[PDB]
Amino acid sequence: PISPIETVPVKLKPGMDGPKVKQWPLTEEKIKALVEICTEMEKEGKISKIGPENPYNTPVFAIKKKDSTKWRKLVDFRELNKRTQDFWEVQLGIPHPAGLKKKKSVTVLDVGDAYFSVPLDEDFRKYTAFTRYQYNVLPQGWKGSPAIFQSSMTKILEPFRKQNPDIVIYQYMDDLYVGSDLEIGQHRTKIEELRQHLLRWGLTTPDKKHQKEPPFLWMGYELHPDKWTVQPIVLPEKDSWTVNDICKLVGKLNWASQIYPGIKVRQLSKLLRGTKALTEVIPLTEEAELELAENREILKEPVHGVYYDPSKDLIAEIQKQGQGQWTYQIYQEPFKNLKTGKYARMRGAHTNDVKQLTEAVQKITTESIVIWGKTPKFKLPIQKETWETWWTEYWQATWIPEWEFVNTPPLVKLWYQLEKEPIVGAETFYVDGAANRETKLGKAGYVTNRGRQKVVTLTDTTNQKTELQAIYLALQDSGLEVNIVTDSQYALGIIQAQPDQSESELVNQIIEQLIKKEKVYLAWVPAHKGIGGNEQVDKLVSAGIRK
Amino acid sequence: PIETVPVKLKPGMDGPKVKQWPLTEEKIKALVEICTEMEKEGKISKIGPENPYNTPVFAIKKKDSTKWRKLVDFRELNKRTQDPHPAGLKKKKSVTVLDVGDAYFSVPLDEDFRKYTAFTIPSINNETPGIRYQYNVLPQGWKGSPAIFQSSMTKILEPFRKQNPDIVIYQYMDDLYVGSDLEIGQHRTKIEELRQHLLRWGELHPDKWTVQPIVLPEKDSWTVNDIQKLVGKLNWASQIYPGIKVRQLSKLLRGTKALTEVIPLTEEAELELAENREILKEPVHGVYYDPSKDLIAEIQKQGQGQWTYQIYQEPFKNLKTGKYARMRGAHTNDVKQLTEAVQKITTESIVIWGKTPKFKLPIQKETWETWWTEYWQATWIPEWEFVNTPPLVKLWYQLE
DNA sequence: GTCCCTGTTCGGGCGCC
DNA sequence: ATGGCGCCCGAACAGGGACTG
Ligand SMILES: [Mg+2]
Repeated sequence: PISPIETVPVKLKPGMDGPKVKQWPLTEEKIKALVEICTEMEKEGKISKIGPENPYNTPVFAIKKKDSTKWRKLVDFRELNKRTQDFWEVQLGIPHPAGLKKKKSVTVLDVGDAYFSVPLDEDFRKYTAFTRYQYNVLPQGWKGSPAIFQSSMTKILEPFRKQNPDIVIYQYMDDLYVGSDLEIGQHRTKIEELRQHLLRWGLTTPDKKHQKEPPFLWMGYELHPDKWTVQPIVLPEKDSWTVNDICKLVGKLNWASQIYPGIKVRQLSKLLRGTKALTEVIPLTEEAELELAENREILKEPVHGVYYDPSKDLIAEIQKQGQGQWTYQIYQEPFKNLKTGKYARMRGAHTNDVKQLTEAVQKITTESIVIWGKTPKFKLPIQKETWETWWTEYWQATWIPEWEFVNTPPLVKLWYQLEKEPIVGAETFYVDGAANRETKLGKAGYVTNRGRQKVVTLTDTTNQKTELQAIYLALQDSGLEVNIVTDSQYALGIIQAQPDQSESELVNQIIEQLIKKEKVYLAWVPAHKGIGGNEQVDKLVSAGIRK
Repeated sequence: PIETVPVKLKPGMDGPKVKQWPLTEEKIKALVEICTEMEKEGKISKIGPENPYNTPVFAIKKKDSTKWRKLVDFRELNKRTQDPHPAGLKKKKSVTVLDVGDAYFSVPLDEDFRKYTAFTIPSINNETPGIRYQYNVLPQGWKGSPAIFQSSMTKILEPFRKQNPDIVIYQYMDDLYVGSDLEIGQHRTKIEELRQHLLRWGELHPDKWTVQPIVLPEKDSWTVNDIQKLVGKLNWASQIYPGIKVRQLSKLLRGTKALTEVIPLTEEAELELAENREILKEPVHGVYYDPSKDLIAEIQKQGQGQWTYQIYQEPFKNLKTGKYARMRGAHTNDVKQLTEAVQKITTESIVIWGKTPKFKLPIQKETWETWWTEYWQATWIPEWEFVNTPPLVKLWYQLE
């Protein structure tokens, strides 16, 4: 029927009015499906007939439901949504089965005719006109229908939740997961109390969508009594993938990484750079062909998750793969994963593996607070000494919650360390770079305290690139130990962060040199202040491109 | 009973639309309990998605107590809300910070403005969509709450300020700052006397706050590296103190020398260094507090539990430069230390200038937003941005 | 001021319900 | 057609440092 719940007052945006769009032709099979629905809805008071006194109109269409038998009536309210007010969405996330606690009895039931059972604001029904009826209930394709149904459902369940605080009801759209610590027979009674409570508010629960035995179909999973699994994921077997086919592959792999450990999508996602066409085809690289093959081998293996025990602690263990990728597993008992995941977001032009580990810990922590409301204890592949070295010398405030080291390679380490004091017996290089804004010409070079001088001319460069080119030049022409003095806090700040990877090949070449060195000391002096021998190198690189 | 005061927003701006961040189970359970009690007493009312405004919310458990306090991050709404400081407060021996936030729940709020005070209570694992509320009375943490209640606040503290003229009672947001020159012991007796005075309706020491001046190294033997680090530090300090000169020191580096080469300081160069030290002792000239501008606060992590900070409004025009020390152990939390550091700096600005500073925090944005609520303890929240600080200002205020 | 570099937020595409 | 969340990417922004005469 129609819910006797109060309607949600909805207004339009100021200075705007209803939509006025005509209807497009449709197939006879779709016209039959609509007249079979509109005539029955009109008798249920869900849609009311109008006349010439309603200048508004909106085109409609119909598609096949998940059951592939009944027709879902969709309206193209794309013009009404532009002129409809803004709502605050109440659906703050997606429930995950790893956050479900163990219950003795579980029921998964859906509400029949969700939108079409919740009344619509009377003053707003004018704009919902279509050729002629108008919606008296929540229509599909409207901006406010999801938020209004989700809030109305919460209003309806509120008396039942207050009366039954120990029955857990996972409410997502019209689907209801109901768990209880009661015996099977006493649980069935509580379900009927819930079905009678919903029916009181005009919400029906047809038996066709009333699951009573495991495995329950819920949110794309299969809920068993002591475990859960994800519905099968078929990867598109093709020969020449396109831009749209790669997203379908990566999007499914990301969905699979929630329970399948070891999923990587770096090189696959890297192939979508610079493209501007959805149907564009791209030659698949060889490093991505190996990445897709090993992903396929994991999905062939079976895997499943467990449920959350509040009495036990949460444990998250992170492994490391190449290309700056990370995989994690959250469990409470060894080799009984509640959930898995992956992290591979490149943050920053320059970074190392300790930053990336810190970022993965933060992502997992926030993710764990959503699902379980608490923070997990970590198992990180980094030595306590390596972490103490980093956070003591790093200028930013960084921190990792309670964790423990695990001897599972590849270990996370810093590939080089800058000296704190100048190196005795090491040649002192005074580097500097300069570039011209107009001609884009520049010169990088150095001056040593032993008489050596070199100046390298550069074309199509910037002032900051010449400073890095000078440091790179000193590293190339020095021994295993070297002192470098630069006037560039840009280049100093980059190198002092101890990066091991960069979007810049110039920095990558600098990183490769710094790992070969045994001792490096980098100092900073102000530019254009007569300090030697920064004054000597400044005159060399400025000759011909400045003043 | 009491009529409301009509309040509107600033011209050309809409209300806040800020997403709620994830909350732990203990915070959500505390918020649900507090909200149900506030809803029963008519302080807040449920609302739906037809309200397009939102403002974050969380809770904090103060010290060793079984009581939680609800905290609404209303600083985004305060910036959009329509618009003498006691100079003697910073010169009191002891200052107690009282929370009079409960007093705002007696005055109703303008109905047309309630739509902007909306907040959402999340659920664990998204069992339930967000359950939204709005305020019916003066909300805690809002700029308008102390202003509308200012008339009623003075009428309560008037018999206490009269009988205690040597006591300075200042109000900022939900807090009431009470300072005195009384002996420690009699001071608490008076604070309890004021607490009893407030129940008829319904520990700082600013005298010991110090400044951390810029200090130069003192050595018996100087190298080219030591002098280069000194010239660069003086070259920066001369931007704050125009009397700093570095001519005689920089000429000792004339040439292309090794960093470890020992340089003997000349008479004129060592005179220049001794004169530069006396300049750093002098206070900065031409620094006048502008109440119409924001207070900028930079913080540098010096390591080993050391934290330096500078409060200013114009570049190189520091109103105060202090330092903050803490634990020197291995069980140190940078985020916990930084959160305590911003609460001390903010509390000083409220006592000194009665204004909150805009912090430039040297922390990754995600690192801060993940844990900063776990250590917060104040009823207010200052504005902040996240900096990728130069490794230079860390060296300039670094102690030796 | 302009020009460079870097970090964040934004709305596209796909995936999931 | 709509809403949520996720991932990835590239546009637009803001904030800071170095530079010309
Ligand atoms: Mg230079």
